[PDB]
Amino acid sequence: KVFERCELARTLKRLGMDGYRGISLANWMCLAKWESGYNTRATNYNAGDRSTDYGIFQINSRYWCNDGKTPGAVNACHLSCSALLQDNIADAVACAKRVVRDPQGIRAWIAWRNRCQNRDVRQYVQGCGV
Repeated sequence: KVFERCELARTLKRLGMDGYRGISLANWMCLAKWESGYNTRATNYNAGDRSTDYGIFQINSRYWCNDGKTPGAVNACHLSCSALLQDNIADAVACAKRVVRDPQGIRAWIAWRNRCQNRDVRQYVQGCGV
């Protein structure tokens, strides 16, 4: 499923993301935007370390979800990576929350640093009623 901007904003808000561990909705929207273009089926294989990024938040197989094919990987969100490829984002949201509970917080995603950190991310939630 490829979400439309405001549709995703409300979907994330209903799921408890607005201010989760101090992270605004606009930040989560900027993250999903640059990670997958709001596409729940987005995937990216990393040939160098044999891991894969799954879903709308592009969560990595090495530490967060299990796909059975990543060397010495763990499954911190205790989910099948397949759960991160559903149209329904509840599981991906729970896993995204699991990721930010770590010390780095939203900074866990280097793309957030590159395109969202210290940026005007207002435009992502404007007019979405959130």
